[PDB]
Amino acid sequence: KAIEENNNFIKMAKEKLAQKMESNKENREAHLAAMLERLQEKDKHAEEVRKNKELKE
Amino acid sequence: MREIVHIQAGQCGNQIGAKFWEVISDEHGIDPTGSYHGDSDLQLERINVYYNEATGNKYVPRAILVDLEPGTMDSVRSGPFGQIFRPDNFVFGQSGAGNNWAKGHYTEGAELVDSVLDVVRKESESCDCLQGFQLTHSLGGGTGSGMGTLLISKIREEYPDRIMNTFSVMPSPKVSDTVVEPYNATLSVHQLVENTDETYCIDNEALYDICFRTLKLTTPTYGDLNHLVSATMSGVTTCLRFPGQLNADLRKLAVNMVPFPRLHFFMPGFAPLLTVPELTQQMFDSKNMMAACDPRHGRYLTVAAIFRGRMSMKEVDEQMLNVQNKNSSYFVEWIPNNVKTAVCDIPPRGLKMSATFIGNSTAIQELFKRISEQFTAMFRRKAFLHWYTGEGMDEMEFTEAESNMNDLVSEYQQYQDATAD
Amino acid sequence: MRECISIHVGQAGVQIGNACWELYCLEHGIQPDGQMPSDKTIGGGDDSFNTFFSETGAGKHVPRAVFVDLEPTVIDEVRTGTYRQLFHPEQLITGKEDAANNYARGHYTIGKEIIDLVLDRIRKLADQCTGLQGFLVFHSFGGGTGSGFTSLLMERLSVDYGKKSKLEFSIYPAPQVSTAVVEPYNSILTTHTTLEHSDCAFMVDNEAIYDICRRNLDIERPTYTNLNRLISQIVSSITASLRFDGALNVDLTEFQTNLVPYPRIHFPLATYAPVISAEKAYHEQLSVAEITNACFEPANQMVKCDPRHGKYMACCLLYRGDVVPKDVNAAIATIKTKRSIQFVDWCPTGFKVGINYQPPTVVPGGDLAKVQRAVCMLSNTTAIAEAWARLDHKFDLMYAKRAFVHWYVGEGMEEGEFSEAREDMAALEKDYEEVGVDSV
Ligand SMILES: Nc1nc2c(ncn2[C@@H]2O[C@H](COP(=O)(O)OP(=O)(O)OP(=O)(O)O)[C@@H](O)[C@H]2O)c(=O)[nH]1
Ligand SMILES: Nc1nc2c(ncn2[C@@H]2O[C@H](COP(=O)(O)OP(=O)(O)OP(=O)(O)O)[C@@H](O)[C@H]2O)c(=O)[nH]1
Ligand SMILES: CC(C)(C)c1[nH]cnc1/C=c1\[nH]c(=O)/c(=C/c2ccccc2)[nH]c1=O
Ligand SMILES: [Ca+2]
Ligand SMILES: [Mg+2]
Ligand SMILES: [Mg+2]
Repeated sequence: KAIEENNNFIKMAKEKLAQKMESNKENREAHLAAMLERLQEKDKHAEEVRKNKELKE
Repeated sequence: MREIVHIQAGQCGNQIGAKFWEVISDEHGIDPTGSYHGDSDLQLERINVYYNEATGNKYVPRAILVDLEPGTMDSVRSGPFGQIFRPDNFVFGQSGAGNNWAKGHYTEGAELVDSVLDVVRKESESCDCLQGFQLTHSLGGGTGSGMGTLLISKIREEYPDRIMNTFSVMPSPKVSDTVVEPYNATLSVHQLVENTDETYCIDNEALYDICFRTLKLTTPTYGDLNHLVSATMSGVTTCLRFPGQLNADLRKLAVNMVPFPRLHFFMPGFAPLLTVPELTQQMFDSKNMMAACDPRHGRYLTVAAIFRGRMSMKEVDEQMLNVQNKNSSYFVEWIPNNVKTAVCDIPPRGLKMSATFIGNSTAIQELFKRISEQFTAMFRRKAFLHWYTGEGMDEMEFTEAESNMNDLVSEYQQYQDATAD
Repeated sequence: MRECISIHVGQAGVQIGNACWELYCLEHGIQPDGQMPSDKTIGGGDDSFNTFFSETGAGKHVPRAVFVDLEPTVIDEVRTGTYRQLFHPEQLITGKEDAANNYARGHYTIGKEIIDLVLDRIRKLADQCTGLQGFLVFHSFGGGTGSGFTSLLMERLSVDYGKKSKLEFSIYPAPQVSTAVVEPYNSILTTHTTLEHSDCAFMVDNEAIYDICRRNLDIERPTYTNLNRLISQIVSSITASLRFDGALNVDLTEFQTNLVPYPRIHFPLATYAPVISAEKAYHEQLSVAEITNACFEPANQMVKCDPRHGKYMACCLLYRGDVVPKDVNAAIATIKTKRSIQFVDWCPTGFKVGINYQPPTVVPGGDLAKVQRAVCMLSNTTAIAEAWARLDHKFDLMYAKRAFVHWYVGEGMEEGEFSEAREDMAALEKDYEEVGVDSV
């Protein structure tokens, strides 16, 4: 029982840690993915502005 | 985190940049060629933040000098520290902008932007550990206002995890009487709220009022205004340019100063324009604010104070406690211990003791409302839109810029009205 | 054997490590180069000082320690400082970019890039040991590395070393010396995530040490140098049981049995005496009774709280120097009748004593007077929850408005982690309340 419970604690610490570190990498990547997608939406808007100058001449 | 990459854009940006580099080169013991001639080891300890070490012990600025108008290239190169700059880092266009934001941001500045990005990448790649970027510019012009904000958004794409800082010069009718400046500022603010980590509101109205009323000059030139800005910029970069026991970089300080991402517009201040209690009362006074807003019309979210000179630190601790006690209502109760202080041994040239002030006050809305009033005076009668709508823009984008700045003011007000219980 | 590996995380941990290791060296007669002339057995040994120092075949006595930080400038000063020869380069581990006063960067973003290296270097020290007892983790609550990297490290050390003991020396934040507005967050986060992985934690309140340096040592504006030297004296009193040979010397693990009545109630209040200047010490010998009485004066505590308005679950007295049991017993009998020492009904009221004959040492050019005798009291009092309360209140004021929370969320953290941490602290406060309540 002393071994079982010491292993249980090592087990669940390892699983809790891996679940957090993965969940964090999902979040931080989804945060940076949104930030770049807003910046790429500006490049698409600046392509419409530069077309509406040429298509008004 | 050590190396910062400086970028100066437009006439305003390049001249305040030039002055910035004159003062810190003097402080660090760098002569116009770029050799070390000082005495203290503290001058070289964090020299790498703003300078590259070339062959023959040559210290060269990490500066990128940018404009659509040539001629500004000559004035910087002819100036006192014109030789020290890197020749390839000069990236100058052809036909200028003529105080037009859509020229700087969407069309003519967009053609020059990739040639600037080359110099940024070349400087950034050589950095052992790049911390971030500082942009000196005005928001009333065309190039620094528009191409400066395009650079911000383009630098963000390739360096999303680096700090982006701006010394953004706010336009005022008392200094410059160009009529479309309220359009330029409002379009820039729409970019700055989204894409910068912290922005210093160096306001030309406050700099005029200081120069007129305090310094006694009847009609001040741009040279007089810049004496104050170079004193400010030297002050707010002291924490990065010298140690001592403080261990701070652009991110640490942005973390302690910016409690909400959009609310990153600070109120600078300097003193004197002397004893420690006088300094401390002077820097918190509205007359010494480089932004034209009254602290007492709102509340401080956070404050950073930075003293310079030989002085009793016990006395500085007592005096900073004194003003927080005496002015308790003007600091939000729901962020404990939000006023922080550093002391630097090395004073600036001329003064034995100085203090520099950085404040994230909800009163900054007084600056944004003033611009918003000047903006809406023109926009509601569709005046001067042919400058912008000709270059390709839509009225929708003009409405969005107004609405974003009105939201910014609404949010500053929300947290000013917020209470603990 | 019974080896003890110290791990020093962040600026506060590293700089406290320097104070501690400089101080141990002087206590054990170890030179800056690592030589120990009085040590006749070259290359190894089973002596008491070998619990903290391994020996090389060249006679070098090397700290069983690792210095970790996520930026180079603090550890660079050990690499180039007086004791540069004392540490192997592999014991001193630095990153390039710090955690920026952000728990998230220390635990996840920057911290995950160096964590495997750090554990590998701890493993080389562990394999030097014939009977490893445990770890002593020095770190701040407030720093991003101090809070975030420590938590990560403690989590991993529980995986790799099971239930092998892990002690903390945690630096609790104070506005006088701190420059970080987000410390309340970092503190609550690290305290929450480490709680299951620490067996005992000695908190040190910077304000408590700041006031002691001002009041007792007459230092107008105490620096970290002033605080760390005092802290190292307290740390030395607590580790002296492991590092020295003694007939009346009680082991630290034996005090721990008395100090930790339940796993979560593992935060002893430390109190040290005498802290006195050289001027005041001259023609002023302080008896056993005077320094023992000084332990119950709350101005001498390492954490600002009031034991008199709380309840005791343990009281341990760690004496060092010219001290004999007779005097200690007399002094205790005097204190019992004269002072506010109320125990809970489920504990026995007897004070537990340990004595080390090796007297306390001072660092040359210090502020402390060299004294013949000294004492450190380790008590388990419900009063220490006040420190949790003050810090939990600062957290709530900011978190209600989500102030600064975007910085943590930007680096990958969820709001769930904040409230989960605060609820654990709410429970911790409730636990300290419950243990004080009388039985039925
Ligand atoms: N404080 C200060 N303000 C300046 C300085 N030079 C220009 N300004 C202000 O900057 C605003 C105009 O922007 P400029 O920087 O001249 O224009 P630009 O960004 O170079 O754009 P273009 O002129 O179109 O190339 C006005 O409000 C001026 O008062 C200076 O040296 N100091
Ligand atoms: N007692 C003591 N406290 C310190 C020392 N250095 C820093 N602190 C305190 O520790 C807290 C700040 O954390 P640091 O340890 O400096 O930061 P860090 O752990 O290096 O983490 P980052 O710098 O954010 O990556 C504040 O409360 C400081 O006052 C020291 O030498 N002694
Ligand atoms: C403790 C102290 C005074 C160092 C502090 N705490 C939070 N902020 C600061 C100061 C600053 N904070 C900043 O964010 C800052 C910005 C900066 C520095 C250099 C270049 C551009 C911006 N400059 C500062 O001096
Ligand atoms: Ca030996
Ligand atoms: Mg121009
Ligand atoms: Mg640090």
